[PDB]
Amino acid sequence: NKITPNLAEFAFSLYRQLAHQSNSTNIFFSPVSIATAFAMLSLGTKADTHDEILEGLNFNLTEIPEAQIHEGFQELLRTLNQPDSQLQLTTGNGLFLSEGLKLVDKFLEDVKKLYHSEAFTVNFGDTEEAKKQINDYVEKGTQGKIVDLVKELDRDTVFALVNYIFFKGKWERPFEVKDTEEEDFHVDQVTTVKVPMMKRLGMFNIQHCKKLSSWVLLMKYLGNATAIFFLPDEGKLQHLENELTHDIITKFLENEDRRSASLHLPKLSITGTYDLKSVLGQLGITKVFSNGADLSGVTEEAPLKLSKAVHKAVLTIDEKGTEAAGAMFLEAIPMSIPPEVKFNKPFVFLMIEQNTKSPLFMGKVVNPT
Repeated sequence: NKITPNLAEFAFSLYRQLAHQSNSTNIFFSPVSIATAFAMLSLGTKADTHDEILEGLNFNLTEIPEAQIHEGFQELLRTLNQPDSQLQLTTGNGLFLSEGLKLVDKFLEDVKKLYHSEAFTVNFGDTEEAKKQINDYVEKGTQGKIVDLVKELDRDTVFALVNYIFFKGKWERPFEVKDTEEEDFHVDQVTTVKVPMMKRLGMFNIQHCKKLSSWVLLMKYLGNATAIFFLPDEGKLQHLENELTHDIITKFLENEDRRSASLHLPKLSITGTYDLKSVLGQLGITKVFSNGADLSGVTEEAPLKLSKAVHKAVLTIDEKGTEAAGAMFLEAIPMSIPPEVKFNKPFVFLMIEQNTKSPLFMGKVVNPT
């Protein structure tokens, strides 16, 4: 995809942002879900307010036509929402606008038609009930997985954006539960803690990278995704975080080589929850959240600003998803001593849609608890 390099660059910006804020908590977010929400939003905006958003998503508006961007996001939305896709991604972007406002039809159309997004009317005069309508939405669309997403609305809120994403993948090549057991996870280098730790010996797209100073593992999910894990050498977390590029990731996905390895990989559920007004602000998207906002593509006559924008991402990794799949491969593993590669200290990861090379998720597990 044309916009893929822009999203990769955006993923990286947002990550480095969040990694600098705090090195102690697990990062998890969807670049592609945040980027798409805000691209959609840009359709309601004009002038500087508009230009800030697409620049803040890493587009050079002096180099790439706006249509090419919007074409880019839609071809993406059509790869992750298709019928016979077995990703079991569940994602949503809900727009909550004050009832009382005169909304502008073409926004609501395009949003709904083009960006498969949902827009709703709410009485922001009742602030608790507004949170509760918002949360009920997320809750139903995630069939109970994300509860109480919004905790606080500002006094004068007349517009809220909520963007959610939940992923539980099935591995093309699965782990045996029977082999899952408690094991150490090094949080410090004198400090350890027990987690459940999947294990398999078999043939993996795994290799050590000199320049990144990290082991690099690629595992494919049923449907159209591939997960990449980075295990930094001792002392090289920050170096790895510094040195990651779209070019290096593309390198790795092209390679299909496989070698024998005993793989130890943690079974986890992780979330990250982010105030996007705060986070995207530090990336240069401020006007849309401010009284200066130009949202006249959304409502023509009243002032409008986005008072609230929240992203939640949830990931479950385990041995494997469904109960069956009518299928069984046989790998050929050499009878030689395999490298034992344990994801038993902090590591970085990305999930990539295979068709587009776009960065579905990116994250860092510091502590599986």
